[PDB]
Amino acid sequence: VSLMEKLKWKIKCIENKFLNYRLTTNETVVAETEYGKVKGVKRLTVYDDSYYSFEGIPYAQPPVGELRFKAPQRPTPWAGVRDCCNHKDKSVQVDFITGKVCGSEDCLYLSVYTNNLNPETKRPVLVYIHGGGFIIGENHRDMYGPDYFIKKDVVLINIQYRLGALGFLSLNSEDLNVPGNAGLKDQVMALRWIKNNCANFGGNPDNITVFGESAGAASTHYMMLTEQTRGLFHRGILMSGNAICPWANTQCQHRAFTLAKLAGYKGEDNDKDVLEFLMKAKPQDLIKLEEKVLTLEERTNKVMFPFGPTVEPYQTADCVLPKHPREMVKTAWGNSIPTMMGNTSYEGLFFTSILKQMPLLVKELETCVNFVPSELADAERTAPETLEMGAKIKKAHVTGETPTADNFMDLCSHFYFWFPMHRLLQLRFNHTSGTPVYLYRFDFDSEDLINPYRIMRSGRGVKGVSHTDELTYFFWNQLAKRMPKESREYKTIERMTGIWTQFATTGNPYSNEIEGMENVSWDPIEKSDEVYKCLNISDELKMIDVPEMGKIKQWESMFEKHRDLF
Repeated sequence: VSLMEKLKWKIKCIENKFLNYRLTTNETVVAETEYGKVKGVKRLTVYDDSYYSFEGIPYAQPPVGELRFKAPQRPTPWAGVRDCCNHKDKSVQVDFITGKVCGSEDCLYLSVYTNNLNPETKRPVLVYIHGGGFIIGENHRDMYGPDYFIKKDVVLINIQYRLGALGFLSLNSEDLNVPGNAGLKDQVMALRWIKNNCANFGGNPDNITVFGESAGAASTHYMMLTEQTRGLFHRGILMSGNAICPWANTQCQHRAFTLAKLAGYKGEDNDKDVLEFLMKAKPQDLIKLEEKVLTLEERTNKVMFPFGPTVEPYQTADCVLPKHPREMVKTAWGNSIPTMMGNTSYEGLFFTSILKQMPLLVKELETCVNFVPSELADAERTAPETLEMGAKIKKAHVTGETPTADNFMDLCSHFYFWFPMHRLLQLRFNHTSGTPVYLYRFDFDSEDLINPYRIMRSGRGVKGVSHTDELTYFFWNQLAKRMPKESREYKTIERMTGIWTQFATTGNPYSNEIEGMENVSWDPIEKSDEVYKCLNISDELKMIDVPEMGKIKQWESMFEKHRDLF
């Protein structure tokens, strides 16, 4: 990231520290939890609202020393009153602005926010699981401020979980108890805490909604798939992701040795010895080298991250993913809860900075072989059948005689988001009780209000609604500002937090109290639908057939002779 954006970020971090101070009040309060009492504090917003803030609530033991790479354990309870008036650190990660490693292994915390701690009626509880590819992110209020949602009468909870290799190392040797998915296990433990504690903050333990964006969406979906979380919540919202996205799951058992060797390991590729080295290394050295683990062949085949959610090679006590996500959809308790799913109208605009650095990537579209789903393609991607499947994609996205950056970015929208969404919907319809799924398409474009991921994707000055652009209308961040109440941005804040709150409340995202919704008739997707209907959210709200449907069916046609793998 540029020196320019680093300095502007530094000035915003100073500005955020003073504004956070200024918006703090003297009104501390104490709530009960099953682990002891916690002290929160009331905070203010730039819209002149206020909320109670409890940050740094532990949901598991700090996963340090011998607990590194292992399933979380319950935290140790305390006497007295634990201070939750300040945030804890984020999980160890490469800071996307500075390029330096930050965070701490002591990161297994959640934060709880509500405008009223003794409501007269129990409130819907919304749980947000942040994205960032399973390698970045946090629940800090400089990125995920509850300021907008606390205008509504809900309880909002923002969790952390282990990222990168510290969260997703996986080793075959059953002796070593590192099966994988430690970070998803973290999220399971956080959900258990929320179920058994939200009542203490005015929440209804029988009305809990989990939601997340990008890796957060894939995480929410894993939470709906695994038997570990059965009945822990009642609605789910998948924003720009799910667990069968090609970036959401990887078999990374081999990659631990490689990480070890980048970090100075001397010895053989054996799991016992590799783990012993990885357990002793400095956490910031491992995370810094993570970016070099993937081979050229892996990157070619579009493996995006070296460590992430994986199929666990053996089943232990806390096993989360015992089989491939496709298989897990077959018996998933969460197929039977009300669900909402959606994407933005130009998701692949997110790859703008990846294309800037590597213009040769656009030439992949001359055959598109690299974008054929890896389960259908041959290892070298030279099989004539791979070239034929690639041709199908190529026809979906290449508009001229030569491919463009735009065709590339549009192709990415489908490969990474819409096609997996299609696959999931059709799989799920073969195994559901008939609970509704509702689709939205986020199509509201502004540059008057932004979030930090626009800096990451070099998105300044770029027209269209990229992956992550909706987060600006859900959460406060340190680049935000108070918007006039009649502004298109402020209305979109109200609509998005209103629709999410309505859904969280009733399992149906429609209300006539949301301005812009007066003509909306928003039906769920049925198994017999050939074309998907969505709520298109722009300056207007309008029910439309998904514009992406034609390109989606063209992707589906790659499976004409491999229907069992669809």
